[PDB]
Amino acid sequence: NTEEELIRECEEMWKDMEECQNKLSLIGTETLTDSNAQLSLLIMQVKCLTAELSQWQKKTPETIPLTEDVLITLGKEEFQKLRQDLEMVL
Amino acid sequence: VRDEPVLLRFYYWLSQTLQEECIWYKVNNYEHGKEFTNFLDTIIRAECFLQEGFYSCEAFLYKSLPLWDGLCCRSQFLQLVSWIPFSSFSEVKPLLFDHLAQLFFTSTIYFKCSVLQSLKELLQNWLLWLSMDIHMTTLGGSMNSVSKLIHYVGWLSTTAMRLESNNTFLLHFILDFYEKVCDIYINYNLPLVVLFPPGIFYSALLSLDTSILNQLCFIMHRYRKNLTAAKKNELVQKNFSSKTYQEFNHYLTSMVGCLWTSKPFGKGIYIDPEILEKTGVAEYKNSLNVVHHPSFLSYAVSFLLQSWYLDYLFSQGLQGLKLFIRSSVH
Amino acid sequence: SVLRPLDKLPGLNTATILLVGTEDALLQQLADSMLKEDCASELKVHLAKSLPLPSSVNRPRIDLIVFVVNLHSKYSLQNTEESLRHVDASFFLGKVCFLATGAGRESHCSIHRHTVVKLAHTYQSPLLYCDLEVEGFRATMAQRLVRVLQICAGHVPGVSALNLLSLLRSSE
Amino acid sequence: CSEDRMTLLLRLRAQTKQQLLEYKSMVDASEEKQIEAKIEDLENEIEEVKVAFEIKKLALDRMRLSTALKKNLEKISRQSSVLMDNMKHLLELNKLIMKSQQESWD
Amino acid sequence: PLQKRLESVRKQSSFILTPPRRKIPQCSQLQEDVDPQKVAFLLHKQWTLYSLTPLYKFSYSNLKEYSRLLNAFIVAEKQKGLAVEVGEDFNIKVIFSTLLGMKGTQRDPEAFLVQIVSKSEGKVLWTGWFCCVFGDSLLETVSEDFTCLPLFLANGAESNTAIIGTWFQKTFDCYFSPLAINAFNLSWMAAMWTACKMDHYVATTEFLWSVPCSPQSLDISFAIHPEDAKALWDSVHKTPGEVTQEEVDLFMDCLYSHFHRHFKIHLSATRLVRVSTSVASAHTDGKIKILCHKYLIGVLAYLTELAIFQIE
Amino acid sequence: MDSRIIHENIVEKERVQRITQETFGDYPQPQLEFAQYKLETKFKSSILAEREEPLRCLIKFSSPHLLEALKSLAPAGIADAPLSPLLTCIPNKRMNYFKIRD
Amino acid sequence: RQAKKSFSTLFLETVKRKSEDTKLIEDEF
Repeated sequence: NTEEELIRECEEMWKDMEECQNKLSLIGTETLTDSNAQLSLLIMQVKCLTAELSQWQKKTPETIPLTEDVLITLGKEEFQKLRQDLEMVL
Repeated sequence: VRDEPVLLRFYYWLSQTLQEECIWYKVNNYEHGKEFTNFLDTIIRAECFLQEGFYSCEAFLYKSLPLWDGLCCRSQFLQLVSWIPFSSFSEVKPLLFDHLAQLFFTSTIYFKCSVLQSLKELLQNWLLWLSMDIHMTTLGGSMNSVSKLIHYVGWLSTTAMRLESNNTFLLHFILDFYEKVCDIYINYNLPLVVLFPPGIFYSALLSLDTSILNQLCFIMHRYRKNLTAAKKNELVQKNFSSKTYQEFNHYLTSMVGCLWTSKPFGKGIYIDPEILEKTGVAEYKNSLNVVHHPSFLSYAVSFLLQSWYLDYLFSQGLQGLKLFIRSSVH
Repeated sequence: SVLRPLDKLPGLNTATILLVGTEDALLQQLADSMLKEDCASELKVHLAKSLPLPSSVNRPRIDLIVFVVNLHSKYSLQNTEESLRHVDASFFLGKVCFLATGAGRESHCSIHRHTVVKLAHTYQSPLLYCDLEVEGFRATMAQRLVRVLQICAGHVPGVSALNLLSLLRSSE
Repeated sequence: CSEDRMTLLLRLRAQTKQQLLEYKSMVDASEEKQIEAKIEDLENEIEEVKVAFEIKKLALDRMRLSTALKKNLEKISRQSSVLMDNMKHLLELNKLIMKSQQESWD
Repeated sequence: PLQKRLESVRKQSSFILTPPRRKIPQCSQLQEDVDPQKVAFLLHKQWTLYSLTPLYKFSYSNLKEYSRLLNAFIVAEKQKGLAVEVGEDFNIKVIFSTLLGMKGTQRDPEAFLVQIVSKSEGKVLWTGWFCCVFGDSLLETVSEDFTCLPLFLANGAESNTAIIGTWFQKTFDCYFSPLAINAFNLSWMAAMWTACKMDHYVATTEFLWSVPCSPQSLDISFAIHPEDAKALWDSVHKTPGEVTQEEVDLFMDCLYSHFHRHFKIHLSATRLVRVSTSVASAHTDGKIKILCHKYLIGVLAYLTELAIFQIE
Repeated sequence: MDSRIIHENIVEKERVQRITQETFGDYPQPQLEFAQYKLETKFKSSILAEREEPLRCLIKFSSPHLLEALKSLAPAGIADAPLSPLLTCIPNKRMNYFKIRD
Repeated sequence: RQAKKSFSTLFLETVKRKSEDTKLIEDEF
């Protein structure tokens, strides 16, 4: 069913994150001082923003088609919350 | 009057009084509590008359804004912001909006709605004072400031929607702002047309709420009227950026395609068609029409218990949809 | 030892915050104010006088660090300047915040707040103001700080700490 | 009771997606006036791509809900359910709100 | 315009720009117009500091009528029952008099004095002092009809101060506010007064600290010989003719370490309350006492810029 | 008590508490109001290294209940864990005014 | 090895829990 697929996806994400964490721990620590903090932080911001921009480009909407009943339940919950929001706005 | 010695006397008295009576600033007095609120109400009621703000209030805001926690005197403090004199946006940004934005992103949803209300009133006041001047910085410089303010609040709105996980209570205020924004050229005769970003448009178009769709239809109709009016006068006065026209055209084509044209797959919603076959939709062209949109589920189910029910929708009171339908087809 | 941002794997629906300062009573009151309310996540608060911390192995990963400075005391300012040299540069990318106390009573102040403004600007981080002795003011700061913590831990989709860097950036 | 696991398990999958993106961005990176402009360009680009991704995801979800809701419309008018009740209340609200909006316009 | 210049001046008061350094005060000969018998009267007295907004339509030509009206008001105020005529001779007397040679530059307005004399010459009961020394910042933003005297000093009972302040506020449309000195400014005063050169050291230099410990209370006093303090200052002073923030920090740090070596107590966690030296002494509540007639103008100028900052 | 909060530096707090209890005893302190010290020691800190004469100082402590304010300094964080013996030796030495030489 | 509890164990736990030198100064002066 859908539950098994979602669980398995969770284990793949966990395994990938464990591997990435293991790989990331081999870098040495860098500490700053009052004289050089600003420029170093600016350079690091440039590098990290450039890194994350491509990661967001790689992202694609994943399907994982769910069953029809869960969609109905989610719609019911959404309508229920919409009711309270509407009374407040009124 | 606009006499100088009286202005200076009032300035000194009011600035000293506000400094001494404030709550979180200059010895942090908490005993006055109600007295300060009453004094602020009197000041607000005095500057609603005279149609402008005092110079002392601006200095008090610029001094005491960094130390404010965002809850002490929310109503009166945020009502003082609306009466800030017109000035270039770049100058007052570090003084006011950098603190307001930092307080904005980390607070509750009611604070966000409050600041959206106050910014809408500020925009209305700035526009009111600008319109009378053209009857009498250059005009090109003046419109740049208001356009930057509109873009700033659009950025605020998009990030706020992302943080709050698409709450409709916030979306009502966000659309309330653009209701005032949409009609600037007709109301105040100032040549300026600014559209809301696609993040707001496609979050309003796909909302479950029906009042959101009604308001969006009304807003689009007002944009089309204003853009039609603006183009006419240019020929006699022969400059609006053309990109506005194509952007509005894309919005309009997507909107009509989703509703009753059965062409949902526009440039904005470019979902990959072969995924839809994997998704399981047999006929997606008519999935988001008036009949089958999840927003109109209530109306469809109600009418099913009772074909040609568009009049039923109009009777239920979808006036903006009626205007948009009548003007678009003809 | 040098504290590291991504040393350990995250826990399930858990967020952790570390408060570093000299006044212990203020830290305890702030922690209580943060924890009193109910939220969707599970919260943990760690209290420390300065960095580096005493060595331990069971410590979960830290998501956000708040440096609280007393404007009525030179000792606290010196302590924070000393503590700032034991955290790696990677940890200042949207995961550090400065909190300043005592600007309400100006007569007691031993530190000109141009100093804390310049320090916060130098280390590319936000600067917050609150008088922690007043309970009404402390209650709202606790909630603001909880929301920032939830953003930093990854519990709001689409917004991360590096994104939070641009939201809170000061023009000058 | 079964739906309880759905809510908790869905929340876990959404959190892990956000947390995994941070490690991947950090590893990739590991491998004054002039600097400041490039940062602003980069963050504008990031916002632009994020908005489009969100729009696509939301549109797909709404289309799925619409088709599934259509396929089971007949069962809904049989009614005798809490969801059917909620719909009757929703019709009452929308009407009042729209009337108030028109009055405010005038 | 003046209103716009005032607005701009206040709004450029931001915390991005660093505060400047200060020149070491230089002994200056008293002006020839200065009256020695009044100056001797002003010294060695304990004053209370206030800040004052500009006075609207104050004239130096007619001080006699001001004195007579204030006399009638004071006399009527004490006996709340019965009426008082203006020109009579009462138990107490009020005199308006003008000080000379007390202005920093040629642009500043002249100082003046107000006294309450118990006739029975008489014996002075209360005195108040209006002055402006080096006030070119405030004078630019204010029109001609006003008079700028940002600093007010009072010596006597507070119940008389309330009456005189009420009369002035009603008559000239001004605002009296107390002036306080915080630990930051007071530690700058200590170093600047130590830097000044003195031929003879009449009194020792002392600092007073307040320890915050919940329900309990504690005060610590620290006295040191003036020559020893001068040597300690000369150890750290390396910028010729100027005092820098780093030098002040080092000068305070030396005392902190000396105290901590003996008593194991962090004097940095405490709050500095009073500083007394050979030229003057000050308190955080806003009290000043001046002992040297050579360095009067420097003290008045420091306090004047402090009061100017408090109203703008 | 609210086990979510984790107190680091707990061992230092317990140690300073133990040291304060040992040094100041457990009896009610006798009530004094003043104490005076006269110092004639050399300055030892580059700074005044060549100077060979003592630095002359006189300091006083005043409190409504002295020896009770002093007891609370170390737990509050204003002093080190053991105070100097000059402060914890008032009643044992029956001394109130002191003189110290190098 | 305090048995790093498996995610599954920790998850169920949380779900279930939603119901609860004294000689150196006497030698210098």
